[PDB]
Amino acid sequence: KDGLIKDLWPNIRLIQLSGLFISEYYDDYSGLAVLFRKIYSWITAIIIYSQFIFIVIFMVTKSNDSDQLAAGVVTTLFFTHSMIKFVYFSTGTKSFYRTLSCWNNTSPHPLFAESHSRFHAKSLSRMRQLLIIVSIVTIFTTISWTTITFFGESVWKVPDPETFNQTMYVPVPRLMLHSWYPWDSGHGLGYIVAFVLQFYWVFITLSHSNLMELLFSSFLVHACEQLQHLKEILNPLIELSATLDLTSNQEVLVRSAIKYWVERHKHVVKYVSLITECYGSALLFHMLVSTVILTILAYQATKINGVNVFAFSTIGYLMYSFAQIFMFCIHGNELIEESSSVMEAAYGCHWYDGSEEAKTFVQIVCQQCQKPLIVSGAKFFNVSLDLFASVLGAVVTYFMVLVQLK
Amino acid sequence: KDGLIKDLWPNIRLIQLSGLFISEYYDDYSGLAVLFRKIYSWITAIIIYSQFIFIVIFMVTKSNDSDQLAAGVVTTLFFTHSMIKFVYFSTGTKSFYRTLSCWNNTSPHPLFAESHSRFHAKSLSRMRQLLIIVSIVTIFTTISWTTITFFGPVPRLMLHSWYPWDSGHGLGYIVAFVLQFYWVFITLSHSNLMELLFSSFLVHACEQLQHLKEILNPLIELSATLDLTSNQEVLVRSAIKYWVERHKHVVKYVSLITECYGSALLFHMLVSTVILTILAYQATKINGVNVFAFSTIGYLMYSFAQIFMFCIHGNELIEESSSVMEAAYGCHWYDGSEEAKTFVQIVCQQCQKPLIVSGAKFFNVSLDLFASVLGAVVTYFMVLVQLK
Amino acid sequence: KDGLIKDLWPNIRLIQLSGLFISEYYDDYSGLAVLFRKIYSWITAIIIYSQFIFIVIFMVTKSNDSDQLAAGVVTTLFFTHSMIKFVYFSTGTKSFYRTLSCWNNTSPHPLFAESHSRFHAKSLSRMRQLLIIVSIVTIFTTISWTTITFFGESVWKVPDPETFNQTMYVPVPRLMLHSWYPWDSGHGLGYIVAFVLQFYWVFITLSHSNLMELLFSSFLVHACEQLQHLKEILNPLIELSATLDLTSNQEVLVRSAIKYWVERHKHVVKYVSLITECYGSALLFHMLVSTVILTILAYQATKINGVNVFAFSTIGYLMYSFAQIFMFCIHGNELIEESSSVMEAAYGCHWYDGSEEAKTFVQIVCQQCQKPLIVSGAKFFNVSLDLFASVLGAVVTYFMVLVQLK
Amino acid sequence: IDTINMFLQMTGCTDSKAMLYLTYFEFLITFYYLIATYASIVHFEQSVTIQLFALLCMLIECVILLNITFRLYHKNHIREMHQYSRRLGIPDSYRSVINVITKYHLIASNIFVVFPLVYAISVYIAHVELCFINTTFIYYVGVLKHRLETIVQTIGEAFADNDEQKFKYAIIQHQKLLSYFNTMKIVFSKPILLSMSFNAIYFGLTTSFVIQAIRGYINQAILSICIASSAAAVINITIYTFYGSELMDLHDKILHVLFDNAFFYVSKSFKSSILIMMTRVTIPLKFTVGYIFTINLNLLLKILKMSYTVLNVLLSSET
Ligand SMILES: CCCCCCCCCCCCCCCCCC(=O)OC[C@H](COP(=O)([O-])OCC[N+](C)(C)C)OC(=O)CCCCCCCCCCCCCCCCC
Ligand SMILES: CCCCCCCCCCCCCCCCCC(=O)OC[C@H](COP(=O)([O-])OCC[N+](C)(C)C)OC(=O)CCCCCCCCCCCCCCCCC
Ligand SMILES: CCCCCCCCCCCCCCCCCC(=O)OC[C@H](COP(=O)([O-])OCC[N+](C)(C)C)OC(=O)CCCCCCCCCCCCCCCCC
Ligand SMILES: CCCCCCCCCCCCCCCCCC(=O)OC[C@H](COP(=O)([O-])OCC[N+](C)(C)C)OC(=O)CCCCCCCCCCCCCCCCC
Ligand SMILES: CCCCCCCCCCCCCCCCCC(=O)OC[C@H](COP(=O)([O-])OCC[N+](C)(C)C)OC(=O)CCCCCCCCCCCCCCCCC
Ligand SMILES: CCCCCCCCCCCCCCCCCC(=O)OC[C@H](COP(=O)([O-])OCC[N+](C)(C)C)OC(=O)CCCCCCCCCCCCCCCCC
Repeated sequence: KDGLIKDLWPNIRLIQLSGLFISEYYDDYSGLAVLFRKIYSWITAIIIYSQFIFIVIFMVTKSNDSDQLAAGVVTTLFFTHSMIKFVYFSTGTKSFYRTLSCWNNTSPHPLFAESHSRFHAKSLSRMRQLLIIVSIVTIFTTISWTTITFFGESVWKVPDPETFNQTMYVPVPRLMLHSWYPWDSGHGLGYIVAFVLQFYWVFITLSHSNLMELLFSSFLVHACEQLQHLKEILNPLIELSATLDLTSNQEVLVRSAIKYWVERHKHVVKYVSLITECYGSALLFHMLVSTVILTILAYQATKINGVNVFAFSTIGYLMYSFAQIFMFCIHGNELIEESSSVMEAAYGCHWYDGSEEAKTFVQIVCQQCQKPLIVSGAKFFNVSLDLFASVLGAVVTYFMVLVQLK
Repeated sequence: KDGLIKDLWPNIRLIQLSGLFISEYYDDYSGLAVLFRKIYSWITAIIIYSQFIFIVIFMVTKSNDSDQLAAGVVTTLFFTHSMIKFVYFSTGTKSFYRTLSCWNNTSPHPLFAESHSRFHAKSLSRMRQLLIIVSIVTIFTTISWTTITFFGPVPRLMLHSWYPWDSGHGLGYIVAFVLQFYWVFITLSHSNLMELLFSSFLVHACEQLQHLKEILNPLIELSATLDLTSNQEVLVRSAIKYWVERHKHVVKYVSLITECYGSALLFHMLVSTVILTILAYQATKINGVNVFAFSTIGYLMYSFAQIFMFCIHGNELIEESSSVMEAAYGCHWYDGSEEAKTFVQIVCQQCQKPLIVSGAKFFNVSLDLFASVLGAVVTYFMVLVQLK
Repeated sequence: KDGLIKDLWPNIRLIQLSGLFISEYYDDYSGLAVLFRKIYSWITAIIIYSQFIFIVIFMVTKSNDSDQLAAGVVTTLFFTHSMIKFVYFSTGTKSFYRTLSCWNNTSPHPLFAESHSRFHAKSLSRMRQLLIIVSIVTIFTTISWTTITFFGESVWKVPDPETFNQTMYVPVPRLMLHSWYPWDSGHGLGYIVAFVLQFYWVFITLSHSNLMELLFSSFLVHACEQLQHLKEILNPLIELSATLDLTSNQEVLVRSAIKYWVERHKHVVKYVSLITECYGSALLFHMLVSTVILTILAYQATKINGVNVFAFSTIGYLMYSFAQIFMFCIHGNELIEESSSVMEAAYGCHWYDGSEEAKTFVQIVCQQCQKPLIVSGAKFFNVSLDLFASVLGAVVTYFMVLVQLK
Repeated sequence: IDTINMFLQMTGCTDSKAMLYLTYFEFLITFYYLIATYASIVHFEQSVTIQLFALLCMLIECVILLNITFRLYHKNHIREMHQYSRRLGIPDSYRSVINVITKYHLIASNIFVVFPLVYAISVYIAHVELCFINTTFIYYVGVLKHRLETIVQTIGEAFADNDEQKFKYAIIQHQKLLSYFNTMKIVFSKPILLSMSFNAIYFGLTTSFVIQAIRGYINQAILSICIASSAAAVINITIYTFYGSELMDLHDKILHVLFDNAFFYVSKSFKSSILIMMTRVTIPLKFTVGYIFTINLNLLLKILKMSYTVLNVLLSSET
């Protein structure tokens, strides 16, 4: 494996081991191995979807009060991100393969090979750091979710069958997720099995929902690093065309270098277009779910008081929901900035004392690289920090409106 | 008939057979056939206006409650889209004629004949698919409007209208039934056909520009100086000039589209805003699944679909028209001569201006506008729920 | 008196005869005539400001209910538009003279003289249409104001000195506007002089505002017509440089025509900049007053019941404010779009079938006329239909929120 | 240069050695007040009017602490930018406006000092840096505008002799101006964000304190702070927005002066440079900070609209 596949090998191995519906990038293409892997992935999908169905079942059949309904809907919509992303990667592997195959046989020019290698190393460092951060965040979230179960009283509000409008607090098994099960989960082997299943489900769903965003961020990071390398080599590229005391060798070298620069920029543009094609509906669905998530979370935070399990739950849900958006918003904004600054980088070189070919190349670069490359989310909105700022402002405004009207 | 007329032949046929005022595209021009066509169109218009004034008078003389007044206004505003569209197509027919005749005598270059034919076939396939979708949706909602009235002393008519004669018992009941069926069918068909024509207009330009982008790549490969002569330079000059004419034709066609369907889009959006706001108010009083809830959901779904159907195509045109400079960069301009380089620079400068369809300069028709409408409606609905 | 001064002669004469502080464009420069003009203008200003101060003091000293306070504030803010515009043109005639003197010695090329004459006639027709519409609207508004005060019960809510928290409706003299007057305005000679003074004041203030707005609209109309002429002559301009079967006479002719086009476009750009500098602060103040006026009017519209004097007055106030905003918004938008279309018009020419000079001219024209010409009020906003749409949407949503909460 | 020399001396670009440590000495006096105020509500017992006044005091001293090292961070950048600005002065209008600002801030500071020494220590140190950042920005925008005018004059002179060397000099001047503008953005990105957030939070604090004012809880109380600090925030944000929007019209002068008839008499090497710089200057100088904020009168209007909407919502809820 060479190119972007070798660039993103830890990510590919992680998603392969998670249980997602990925088939290529193997080394044991045999009938028994493919049967085992398909069986494992299907079993994982069945388990995840059955647990999700049980969770949504424990939302209408056992929730009476508006607070309980809000909590159930918050949990269901929180895991709907992973539920959507699982099926998206299940039925959309071709787009990911096409994106990963864009940088297949590209080779740096011998003159700028050192700069390309340096920027490749920088991209590797950024990708590894991002993967480490994602893994740490997911592990910490799972650990906190496991811990917070035992810090509260497992009591559920249930109306009294004897009176008319009186309720008690029935004891419930201490479980991470309030879900219904065909078998009893009060104590014993059923309790242990339910706890293990919920722990595995939470960990795996968070793993999928984080791996998808990690892949998107890694793609954007590689595009940004390629654009930065293109900006960096522009000054020596132009200085090659100086008319200092033009030979045929100099002219052909300048033409070849200009051709290589143009081909690399076209590759970057097509790569960003492939990114938009592959990750448009994912971002659209993520934002559509997160809008309702944030609305209900702001309503829940309106009734917050003191420090307790409910306060910690609302704070954690809000923090995770905002971090998930910010993770790709920052990279979209960074790509927009790095694509827009190419014009300034091109104009800031010593192009005045260059050949007519160099001046024409600079003019065409200034013409095209005028509007920034945008990773539009399903051509609905523009993924940048503007979207995150608007979301934060809307959430804060809604919280203020609720705290004023209450 | 050839060109855009032949491309839009089924839609034009539906328009001329649907009672709308069309005077062209007829091959039976006599001194009397025009008279039967005129009297048929006039009778269609008069029965449509009679039914509209009937429902208006029933709403204004039989509504005592706020909810009943809101429902009557909902029906009136739902049908006023087709009401305005009928008069718009009857009066501003010259703009439609000019837009149709914009592509009337264009001749493709000999070199790009296969590409032009393939993209024309793709445009025709998209147009036919859109026509099928619109017809299916119209038929489905027409049958739904009658399958809902049976699930409710008020007669079980799908429209609560006032009539000079009694509509409770006798042949008057069935005659009102069939008249209301025909009126709903005709109004819905007109409202959907106008949007069908606009969407076909918006898709033809996109297909033409995609063809231009595809033919840009060999355009400079022809001019490549790899091991020009007089014949080669003449061919390159002619091909460049043809490409420039094609781009100018596309720009003029988009401008004609914008001039043709700007005020109608503005009126449609103005009515849609009010009906969407009133529907958002109505959706707060939901009492589970029933006839009222089904009606509200259907009205909301149709109102959103009508705007989205052209919003998505406008956004597609806006997003795609800016890729011509990407194609110009794609073709190896560095292999071209000075004339090719100057042409590429001028084309890039021109293409740094996305083709945008404007609703009478008030707003840009795109998915951005669709999202703005969705956000405003959802915010109003949420605010109403919170206040209630 | 040739050029834009002759173009705007009726408006200039109306401004001169309307009491506004002007000093130029006169044919009676004598030591006595200028003195009499100064006294007339000073008397007009004194009367106007005395009436405005009377309205303000009555609103301050005789407002008890919130409804009465809102009505008084609406009237005072409605007439502060004319106050601000009068005091703005009084102390800012130099910028208006500079703008009016821009097209002083301009002359058209012999090749494009017919197009210049046609577009000059079109501009004259548009300006006369605008002046007629302005005069009709002002006269109709004054007539409606005079008629409405006769169609209701002239009673003012006053508190009861006999009881604690009771009130009655005391008779109040039937005046055009509610105001305080040192003399006895109850009935008779005082009543008639008060009524005639109110009529004159309302008419003259509406004229003062409308003349300035019409002047701005005429400036924008002339700029748009000049840009239209420049767009139109592009076809012969580029056809003149065609190499189809160059002589020295033809070369010098096309060079002279190109120079004329460049000078004309520079003149238009400088004229638009002069308009922006001259009439920006007035637009900013107008918007600052109008947003508050529209907020209070949206609040007052929720109290409309049936059809009566209050409903008609509120509808009239809202219609006048929206018309005042739309009058300059439409022309700003027209100028923006009609300056942005110059690049399209230039590209649509037969620029390929021409000399390298024609190609370079087309390239530079397309490069320059890419940023649309924008008239901005003190850089706070861009005068266009977008501003009017935003104002209308904000007012409508505020009214909807108020009527839903109430 | 009355206060620009002050910039230089407290920043350290000049020979002043003890004055540089005096600047850090100011960072300790405020640090003494900030920690003491933060310990008021923690341990000391006091009424409602104290901690709220202390909160305004600690919020103000938070800005004071978040301005000294906050400005000292970009020492080398400020030094290089001043070195560039040393060649050409600033417009006389900018000189007049900085003189007016520095006269008003000094005079307005003395109003609160003698309004009613133990508490007056932080009163004078607050006002100086309020004028300090409001004068540095105007001075260093004025020098940029003057250099832009010089560039325009050089280009206009170049369109009289078809001088390749003169046009190359003008292009080099434009490149240096662009680099200085990037340096200015780097320097001022952070303080502008601090000022904008300060404006927002004090607008919220004042509007809550103003709606809860007439009830009488604030007799001889925080109202003085909510007036003075709000006025300072308003004036600094207005200055920042106005002089960040003045930079949006700098490139239009070049864009309009490049379109000259002489462009049709040059020797085909001048033309390429003209077209390239026209393409570059088509996009105006945008002052983008925080990846989302464009410092201009449009941003000021957006802030004003947010404040007006908040006030309208609060008034509607109250009544
Ligand atoms: C950008 C984020 C800013 C936040 C605000 C943005 C505007 C709102 C946009 C999302 C729409 C919100 C829908 C209602 C949720 C909020 C309800 C609320 O406030 O009350 C809490 C309510 C109850 O609170 P309440 O307000 O009824 O108060 C009563 C509380 N007691 C009884 C204790 C006094 O919560 C619930 O009832 C639980 C959730 C209900 C089920 C929600 C299912 C969602 C179905 C999605 C359908 C499609 C939606 C598409 C969304 C995308 C559109 C762009
Ligand atoms: C250097 C670069 C990298 C660093 C920067 C980026 C780092 C990553 C940032 C985001 C990390 C988020 C990690 C926690 C996510 C947990 C999500 C979750 O599921 O939580 C719900 C879950 C519980 O959900 P539950 O309640 O539904 O589950 C319990 C179920 N029953 C009821 C049956 C028992 O866990 C929590 O409640 C989280 C506990 C820890 C939360 C700590 C938050 C921070 C401390 C308080 C806030 C202080 C600062 C803010 C001040 C106030 C602002 C408003
Ligand atoms: C590749 C492209 C694929 C997409 C294209 C095809 C799909 C197009 C989708 C839009 C279709 C719009 C037309 C059909 C609707 C008919 C409109 C109409 O007139 O209806 C009123 C009419 C009746 O109007 P009426 O009430 O005036 O008529 C009766 C009048 N009285 C009572 C006086 C006699 O019909 C209906 O009521 C139809 C309702 C059908 C609803 C069926 C589905 C209900 C549940 C939907 C989802 C619920 C919410 C889920 C969450 C939110 C959504 C995700
Ligand atoms: C409803 C709100 C309250 C009532 C309306 C308040 C608006 C302002 C009313 C005062 C009259 C202003 C104009 C009279 C003098 C005009 C002279 C002039 O040339 O001015 C332009 C000049 C600028 O000159 P210039 O260089 O732009 O050129 C002007 C053009 N010529 C040359 C033709 C004149 O000065 C100003 O900018 C005005 C300075 C005085 C401003 C008056 C003080 C009040 C300011 C507004 C207070 C309220 C603000 C609220 C903000 C939002 C808060 C949440
Ligand atoms: C090609 C383009 C063609 C032109 C297109 C554009 C056309 C122009 C668009 C703008 C239209 C503006 C219209 C005039 C606006 C006037 C604004 C104004 O100052 O209004 C406030 C004032 C009145 O508001 P007021 O409250 O200030 O006056 C009350 C005065 N006191 C308190 C002393 C009693 O003007 C009006 O009178 C407006 C009323 C509406 C006008 C309707 C016309 C009929 C008038 C007589 C009504 C008689 C019946 C009343 C009683 C019925 C029986 C009980
Ligand atoms: C809300 C409570 C705020 C309390 C403030 C009291 C002080 C607390 C200390 C932290 C607050 C921020 C201090 C200043 C920033 C310090 C960090 C820094 O320099 O970050 C720079 C960074 C960006 O770095 P940069 O901009 O320096 O870098 C740009 C240079 N390039 C591109 C080359 C990299 O910005 C941020 O981290 C974002 C700041 C978010 C926090 C401030 C938001 C203020 C919003 C106020 C309301 C506005 C309403 C109108 C909005 C209209 C448009 C949406």
